[PDB]
Amino acid sequence: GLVPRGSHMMDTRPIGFLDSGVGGLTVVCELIRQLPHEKIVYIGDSARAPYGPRPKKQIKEYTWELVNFLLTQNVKMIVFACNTATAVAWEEVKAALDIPVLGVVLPGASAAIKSTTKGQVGVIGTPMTVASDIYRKKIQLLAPSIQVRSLACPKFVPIVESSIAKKIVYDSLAPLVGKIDTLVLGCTHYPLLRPIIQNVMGPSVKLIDSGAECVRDISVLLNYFDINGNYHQKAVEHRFFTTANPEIFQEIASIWLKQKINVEHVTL
Amino acid sequence: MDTRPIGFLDSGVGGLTVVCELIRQLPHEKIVYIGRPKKQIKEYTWELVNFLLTQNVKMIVFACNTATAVAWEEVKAALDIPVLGVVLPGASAAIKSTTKGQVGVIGTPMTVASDIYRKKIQLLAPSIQVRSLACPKFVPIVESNEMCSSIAKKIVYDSLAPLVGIDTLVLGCTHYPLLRPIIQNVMGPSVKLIDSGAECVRDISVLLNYFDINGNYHQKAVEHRFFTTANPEIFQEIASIWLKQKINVEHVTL
Repeated sequence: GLVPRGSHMMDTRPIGFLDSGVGGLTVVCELIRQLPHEKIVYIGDSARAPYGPRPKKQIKEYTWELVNFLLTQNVKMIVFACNTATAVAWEEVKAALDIPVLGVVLPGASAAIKSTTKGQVGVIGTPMTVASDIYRKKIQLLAPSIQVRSLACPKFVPIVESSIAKKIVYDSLAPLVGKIDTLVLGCTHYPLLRPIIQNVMGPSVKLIDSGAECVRDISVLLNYFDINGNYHQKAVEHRFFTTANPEIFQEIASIWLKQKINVEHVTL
Repeated sequence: MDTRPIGFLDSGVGGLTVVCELIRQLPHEKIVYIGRPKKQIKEYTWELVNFLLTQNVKMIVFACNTATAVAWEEVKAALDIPVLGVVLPGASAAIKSTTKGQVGVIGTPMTVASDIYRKKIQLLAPSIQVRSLACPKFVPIVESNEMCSSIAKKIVYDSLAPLVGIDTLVLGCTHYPLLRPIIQNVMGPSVKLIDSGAECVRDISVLLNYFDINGNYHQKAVEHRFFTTANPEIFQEIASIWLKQKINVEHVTL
């Protein structure tokens, strides 16, 4: 990609995102807001969700299909937005690919480590993510002495897709109130409930948005690897794929991205 | 956990300020620090890199700005460990921090002459305006704060006058951050100052995570090593003051 009226060539490839559903779209929203000039290719494998309870073998197998589909789309980078896919095959995919491979869990974990005051970290997410305990594992793999308390908030995802909402958050986070100094939003759906969560936890707790942290890593890594696009070139050629139920996918997508986005249904 | 030290190379001693930034943001990481035509500066840099590699560093940071301009990309393409300079991160921060796209940059005659800052800024964001000033009068002062502020203001302004009245100023020299308060004053309150060294340390964090080479978080690194090819005496005095702790240096002959 030659810069118009310019002299240098800049990468024109898009950044790829894989997920077993629509939650990852919030990481996509963060990308658009921070790096408006970067193209996106999103593949949501809802047809085989939930990944969570399935055997590692299948998860590795499904993840790779998502990876290869992204590669056929000529992506310069791949972002894991699915917690289970990240826990099971993120490591091997990253070691094998020739392009940068990132996840959302890692930067959220790291930011928690760097932001805690007394060493009391909280993690809220889905029963599955809390069940895998992946955030605590990543956090403690780097700083084993950090105390991590993880709580499932099963009413959160439904609320995302009102005074009742307020009550629900207050009751769901109650067990955490006053017991931590840092809280990881361990579900990509939760960034939409941030203001209420901040209100329930009080000003004494710092909120860590894993998706935003991840998007910050993307910015530094694109530059580090010299695959950044022209900063003045607004991007719009965004591709969205799903392996199932495109109707609701477009519903949720159009809403969060605040623009009618077009979803393409595909078969892997 | 990778207990290896992070390496820092410098043509001078100003890079010591990036080290300080490292200590402040990453108290747990150990440090190994060591601090004319092109081909010559290139070779000299390689010798500095060779030294750091014998010290078993897991990463190399170019503190100096002229060294970065001259050999950073060459060394980075040739090593198996991460390598970064301060220019790109300063460049990237200015672009994100710029309001009207009017960015200025001050540094050493050598640094400005290379025009590395406008080049990297425009390389990422081609339509951003960049004004690069020269300040050969700004030499490393140990405790510039001990000098009467009104004296420093006159001297600072005397070099930064042409630039007065750009919306972002990049500190293109590693020891310039020691003169920040004055620079901030002389440049007025509507000029956001960019500290390249500090932006670099923020990048270091991302890359230590990316390459999975973070050190042990539950301890304060206390085994840093400072080397110089020159006057070890003047060096320790400078370093002890900037790091607010009596550090011990070792003279080496490259």
